[PDB]
Amino acid sequence: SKSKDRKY
Amino acid sequence: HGVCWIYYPDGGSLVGEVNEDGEMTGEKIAYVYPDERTALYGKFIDGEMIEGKLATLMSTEEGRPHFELMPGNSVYHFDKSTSSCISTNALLPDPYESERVYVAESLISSAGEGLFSKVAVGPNTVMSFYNGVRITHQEVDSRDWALNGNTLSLDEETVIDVPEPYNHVSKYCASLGHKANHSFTPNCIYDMFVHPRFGPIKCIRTLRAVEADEELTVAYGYDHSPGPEAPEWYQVELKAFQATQQ
Ligand SMILES: Nc1ncnc2c1ncn2[C@@H]1O[C@H](CSCC[C@H](N)C(=O)O)[C@@H](O)[C@H]1O
Repeated sequence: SKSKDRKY
Repeated sequence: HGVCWIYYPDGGSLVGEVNEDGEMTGEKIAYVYPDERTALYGKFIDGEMIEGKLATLMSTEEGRPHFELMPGNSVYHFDKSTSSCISTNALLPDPYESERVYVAESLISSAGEGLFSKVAVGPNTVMSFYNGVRITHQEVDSRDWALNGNTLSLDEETVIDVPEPYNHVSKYCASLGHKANHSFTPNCIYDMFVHPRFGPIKCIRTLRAVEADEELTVAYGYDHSPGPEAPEWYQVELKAFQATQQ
């Protein structure tokens, strides 16, 4: 979660 | 013998006469970038670039691409990053990206450098690549936000990072996607990309027409309701964006 563009 | 083209979803392709087993192996195989014009031509083995020389696709006749090699001795090879090695040639730029973007002072206040378009392009145009070292979500999530300015989720197992001192172009300019600043009203998105030198990465792709010298921006897409898991500047920025929404 401390990164860009994840697929939550 | 006829020729085969094999396209990736991002629009790049491998093209050449395949061997007995339908493999892209030989001395006259090419990777062709999404502009359908810029190419890396030469020796490939089962689709992996061993020695690609920069070329231009001048025409196609009966499906067969006809190339002209660019002057110079620009050669490239498959060179996927590891956890600790960003590139074997950190200062060797990507020749497709070099014609499309440049780095300058951002127009966003206090945002440092930004990524700008060199030329006017249409929607859906791949502009830049986001290569980096490949580390785990555990390492990244378990560490402070000050170390996580350039982290990009690649998939459920991998995060791409451009850690200091590779965040400065005098040290690393092989790809420049990490230079694009955030916007809640962006003109680009991140998209999956299979690059012949970097391997599976992400790229910056326009979502609309963009003008020459326009700043490229993307939505960083941090989780807003895990307040937001994000750095301070973004949270402060998110307030404002939400403000404009009524
Ligand atoms: N909309 C925005 N407002 C303020 N700072 C931003 C921003 N988008 C990106 N940044 C800055 O850029 C970092 C991500 S890397 C983007 C390139 C960076 N500006 C550079 O000069 O190398 C963030 O940590 C933040 O410092």
